[PDB]
Amino acid sequence: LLRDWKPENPAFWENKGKHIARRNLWISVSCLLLAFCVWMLFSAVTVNLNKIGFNFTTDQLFLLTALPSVSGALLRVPYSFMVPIFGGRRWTVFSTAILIIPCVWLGIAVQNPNTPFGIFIVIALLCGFAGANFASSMGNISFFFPKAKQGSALGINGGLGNLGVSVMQLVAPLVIFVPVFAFLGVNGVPQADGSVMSLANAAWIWVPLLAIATIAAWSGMNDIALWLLSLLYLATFGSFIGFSAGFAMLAKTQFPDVNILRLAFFGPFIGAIARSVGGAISDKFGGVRVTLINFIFMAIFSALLFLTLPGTGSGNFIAFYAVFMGLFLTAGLGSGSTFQMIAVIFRQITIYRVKMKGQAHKEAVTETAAALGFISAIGAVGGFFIPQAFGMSLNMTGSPVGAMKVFLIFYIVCVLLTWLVY
Repeated sequence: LLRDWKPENPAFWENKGKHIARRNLWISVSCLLLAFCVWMLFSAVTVNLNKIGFNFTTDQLFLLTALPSVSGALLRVPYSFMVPIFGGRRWTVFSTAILIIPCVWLGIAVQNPNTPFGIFIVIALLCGFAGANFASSMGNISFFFPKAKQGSALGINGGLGNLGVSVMQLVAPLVIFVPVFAFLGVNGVPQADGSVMSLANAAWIWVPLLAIATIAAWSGMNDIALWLLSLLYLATFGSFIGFSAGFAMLAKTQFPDVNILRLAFFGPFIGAIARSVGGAISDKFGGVRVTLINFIFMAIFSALLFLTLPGTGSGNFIAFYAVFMGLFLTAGLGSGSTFQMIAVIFRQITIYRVKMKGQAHKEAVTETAAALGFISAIGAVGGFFIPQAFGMSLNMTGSPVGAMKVFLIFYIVCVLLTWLVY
């Protein structure tokens, strides 16, 4: 617990602040990366479910992937209010450790083929908790920095939490296939290639990780003492997770033959780098300028992607996966850009309007870190919208399309709306 935090006296900073902040940064991402790992597990799990006992409709499966964001976006609200009640140390542990329960429970469900969908829904929701682990970690790493590095720092906390989805999607398809846990009696299905798929392994390698990090949060982590702008973030980040979630599912329903999980990780891994340097690009080379050029690419790829499917064009996958990388890159920058915009928009407002109308560089740095609540809570509604779109289309129709089209009109409408405030 800290008492005398003066981030802003260059000396306090140079000879101290820039040692503790840089430490607490390095723990916050851990407790985040991992949290995103957990949040988006029904990415790869939902795919491989049926290659075991399970036979869930491909509408149920999308839903599974789509369900975390429901509990996640609701929770993203209260989670802002948490650090300020319990602080950076204490909270970052609870909200991290609380995460083992669904993880363990899912390795368990998945090991039991006669286990009904309802249970997965409970689990899916319990995974959405890990999604709210960003309203906090965002509104916490702020008070560790000047307003000078409040930008860069929020960005490195930002774009490495989202590195988490990608890091699991590369890892968790792979550990299914090594008997890491069978010393616990974890069961598996012997595969065609003649190697056991043990799917609990995608849900259990997180456990120890989680624990180590929630123990690191228990050490080196310490404490301290216009609803439209959100609609854009939704557009530019809901696409990141929305496509992170209900994508690999989608590359199954379109190219059932490709071994997707071997390649789906790259999408977010692209889009995570893309969220990041997409604030520095936004500063030292534009800002509002970007978001449009950007949106008018999403729009592009959004439309384009109609071409790469089994029927319309030749069913080309190495086209489908080409384009989705576009869709990540883009959906990536903007989330970092319409986040940074939102931030100084909000810095200005409450620095200016509140202190020039009427300590404002106090009721604003600690207020920006708040208004990040509503924005990201809303901004996570995309990855419910998305996979659930896809699922539903494929249900009542038989294809994407009626999903791909609402997304298309989305970008357009957006590419359009930003012009009106240009």
